[PDB]
Amino acid sequence: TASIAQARKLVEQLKMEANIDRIKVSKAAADLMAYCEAHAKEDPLLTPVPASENPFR
Amino acid sequence: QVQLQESGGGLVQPGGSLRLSCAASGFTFSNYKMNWVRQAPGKGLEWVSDISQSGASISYTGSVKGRFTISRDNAKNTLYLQMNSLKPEDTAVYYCARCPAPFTRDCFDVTSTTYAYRGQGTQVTVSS
Amino acid sequence: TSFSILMSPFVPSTIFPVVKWITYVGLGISIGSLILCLIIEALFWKQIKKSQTSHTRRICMVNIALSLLIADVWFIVGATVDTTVNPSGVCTAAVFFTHFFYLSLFFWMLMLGILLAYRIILVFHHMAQHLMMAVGFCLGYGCPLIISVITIAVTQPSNTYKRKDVCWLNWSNGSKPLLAFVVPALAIVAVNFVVVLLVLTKLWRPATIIRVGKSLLILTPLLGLTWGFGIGTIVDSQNLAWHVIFALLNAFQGFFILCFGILLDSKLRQLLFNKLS
Amino acid sequence: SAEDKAAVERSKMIEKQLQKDKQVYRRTLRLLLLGADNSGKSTIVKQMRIYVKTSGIFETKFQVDKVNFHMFDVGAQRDERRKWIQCFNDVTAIIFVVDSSDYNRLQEALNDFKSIWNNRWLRTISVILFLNKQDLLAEKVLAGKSKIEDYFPEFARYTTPEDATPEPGEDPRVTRAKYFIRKEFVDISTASGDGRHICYPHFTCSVDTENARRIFNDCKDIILQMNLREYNLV
Amino acid sequence: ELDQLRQEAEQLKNQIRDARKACADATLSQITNNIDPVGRIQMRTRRTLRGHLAKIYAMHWGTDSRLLVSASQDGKLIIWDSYTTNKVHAIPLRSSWVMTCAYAPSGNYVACGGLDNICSIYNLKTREGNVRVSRELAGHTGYLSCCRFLDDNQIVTSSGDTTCALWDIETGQQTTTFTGHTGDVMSLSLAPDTRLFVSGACDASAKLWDVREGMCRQTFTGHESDINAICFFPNGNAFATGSDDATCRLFDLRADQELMTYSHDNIICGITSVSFSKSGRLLLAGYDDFNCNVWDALKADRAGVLAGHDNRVSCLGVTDDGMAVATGSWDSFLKIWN
Repeated sequence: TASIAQARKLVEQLKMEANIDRIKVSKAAADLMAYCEAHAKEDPLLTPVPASENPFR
Repeated sequence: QVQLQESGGGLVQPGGSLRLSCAASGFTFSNYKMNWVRQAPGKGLEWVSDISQSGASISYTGSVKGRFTISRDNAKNTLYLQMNSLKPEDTAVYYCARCPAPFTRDCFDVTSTTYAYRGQGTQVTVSS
Repeated sequence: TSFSILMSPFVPSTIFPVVKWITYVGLGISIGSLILCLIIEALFWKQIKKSQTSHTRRICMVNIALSLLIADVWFIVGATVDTTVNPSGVCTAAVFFTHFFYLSLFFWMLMLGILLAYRIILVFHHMAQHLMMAVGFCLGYGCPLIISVITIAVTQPSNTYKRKDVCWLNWSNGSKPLLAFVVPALAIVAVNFVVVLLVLTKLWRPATIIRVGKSLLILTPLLGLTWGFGIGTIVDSQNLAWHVIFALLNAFQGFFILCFGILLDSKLRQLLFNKLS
Repeated sequence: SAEDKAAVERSKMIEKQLQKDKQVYRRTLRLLLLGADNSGKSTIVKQMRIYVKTSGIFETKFQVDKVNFHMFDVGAQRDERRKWIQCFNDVTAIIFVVDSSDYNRLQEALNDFKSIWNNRWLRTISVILFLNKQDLLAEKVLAGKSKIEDYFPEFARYTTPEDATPEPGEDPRVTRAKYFIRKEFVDISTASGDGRHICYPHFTCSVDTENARRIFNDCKDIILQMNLREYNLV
Repeated sequence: ELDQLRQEAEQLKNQIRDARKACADATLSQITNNIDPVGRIQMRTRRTLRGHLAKIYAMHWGTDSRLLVSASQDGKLIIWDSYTTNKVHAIPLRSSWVMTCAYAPSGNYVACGGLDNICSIYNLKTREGNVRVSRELAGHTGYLSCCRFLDDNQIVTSSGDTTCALWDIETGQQTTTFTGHTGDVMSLSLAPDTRLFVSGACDASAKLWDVREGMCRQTFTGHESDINAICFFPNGNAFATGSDDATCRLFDLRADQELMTYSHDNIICGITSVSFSKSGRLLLAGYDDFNCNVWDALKADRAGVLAGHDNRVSCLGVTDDGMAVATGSWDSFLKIWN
């Protein structure tokens, strides 16, 4: 009776995951862009630093 | 999601013929190598035939030579198997199988441990 | 100014215009080629130090190339200094260095040969890197120094170390210093010849003629089987091409090395053509 | 300074110990053992001696003519093998053990060999091929109850090569059968026709005392070929 | 009845897909079509580190951004200083086949695991001053793929027996088991706040897990073959995945679907490692054609190539202050780029 129990578990999981609050993709895109633009002047691999403060040269 | 679905099957008298079809959804069809497998009552998972990306390389097993044929349609995304001159020792459940990687010439796809890219299967019964 | 006077006790003059021209272009090309070789062996040094075998092989080949280039430039230097005015000064010093570096060349080739046999006969064996480098550098650049200095010391005070018309070793009815080059050279070819036979025993396993031919076509420039033709230049006068085949074959040594030693390789060609592309 | 000297001292000591370890590492030959449940690799392991629960791997060590060998067997793993099989791209050799007295578990062995041969990370690795259970094959062929033609039709059109070397005191039928079985694997091996690795086939039994010597000679040949390829003499 | 249960599952999946489609009103490209490119990004190797005798499988940066750990297929685990290229520690192992490493946030412990199905926790600050094995954790039924600390007393592991586990080091026992995958499990990554984590598992599926309760929360699909690597976006609201179909993709946890894909027509090999930069604008990927690629996460363009290795690239990492990037390959060398 392993198949019956496996199917019951699968159905219970899908019922648990089918009622969850969701939002639009535009909100997520906006949040990602805003975060990227808040921390853009402190990212040394995109905005390099003078050679006198680099610890590797 | 990756989906393989089967069609065709049933009850045939000895000496008959029939045709098994498989439809695929969720990946690029032509980058892959494809196989047929079957399960007999009280045994393990066997291997029957295999075909490559273009269709120019084909290979079979010993006991089906001269009776079974393998085909592949890429525009319509379908795999076919033609069965002629059946025997009672062919009663089984039939699955299609896809290799795990693209652009390659090896397989590791007969395992019982719930191999992922495999269909649900169809039943063929050959009796009088 | 023929290239044959290294091994030649005596030259017939009838063929004098025949030989010289070959030499004076041959050497030329060689110099250029050898330079290229060295550069490459320094550019990819970090990508070739994989296992012990590649390490030792690369050491031997770079040393061969360097020694050949130096000896060739000294041959040019000593081929254009007139002895009709100065009986000493350059025309002795030049002689010395010529000798020394040619000897070094030969001994390095011997190393390569022995190494290859050690890689076929005793397959399960290993030694430290530093011991091998030490023995190689102590018997490759070590014996030439001893032989050269002993020769010059034992002969120069009596003044029988130079010829009369060209800047090179003499021999006439007395002291014969030329043997201090001819004996230690030929009897390295006799070793390397044997080594080649061994390799053909391991490759004649069964289109096989192509494989055996290419195998015999790579070793001949490096292990130096061409110089054997001088055994007839010491024991003949003109015959057929004893004073002209020798020049043509032995002058193109560096060009042959660059044609086969580095360009016909598999991995190094891939790295060079990837860097170029 | 006065706090950087100690760092260099520690680095120097560590490097000394690493050299002593490299010497030992580069003088040991590593082999991988593969088989199935009905084969007898357990017996081969038990016979290669003098010449924690849920443990995932097993190791065995032996010595032939003062050369050390390490050999690895895989224990508690699942059936799928397309991920861990990559941890073995630098061993000297694989040892593939096959039973040859089934007639219906031989196609699966053929498929597994064909899959090992053609993988991308194992194209420079060589195979030593063992075929156990020769007594069972002899008895089954002389008995005559089961026919090979039911699984491999081509056996109906096979003759022993005229240049064969049968062992003395042997029925010709056994020679035919065993030569056919060997030809299958060799055909798969030479089908690609590349020339960068080789198969070495053999016949063995349950109680035989020569397997280690066979492995010794084959590994010797492998290393010679590697050395010759390093010198471009191929 | 089996058929009734399967049909019910199919109906639930259709409802899931319809709800997901109803929540997409725009694409990432269209919104992000009015910004500035990052331009050509060039990097040079500053340090190169030597000492290993075989291939490398993993590395891991420390929390001070100066020390790092590395593990190789010859039974050794080395701890380096990258400001000076020194060696601070070398540890020998019992089983050579090792596949993962981790470095505790306090600098006191290290960990490792592999094909012997055992996790080993090592102490680095003994009174006698010598490294000795402090604990061994056993109970998995397959090899270990990755492990990551939480504190000096709790640790999470993932194995190829389809399950994940949380362990209490002092007692020596499991405390929660996460089950529900179908194939092997290949990678995991911890949230910045250490209350959730994500797992990728070799059947074209990804899952999010809750540590304090032990159940699953969401599943995501979309790849076509095995998923090989994973990591979190810096704010804990997105994550990036790479697989063997030669494609990277980005997933968001609140809209519950996929946003952007990174691919090209000349790429026909897999992906081994992924990682983000400090601001979330540069995505770094490692490939099986001997070099690494640098993508822009909002425009879906290529901005740079790092190409100095000889064999397959296996490990990649970015520091906790953005300064350096370290990579390690199958030819036994590590490299540091800035």
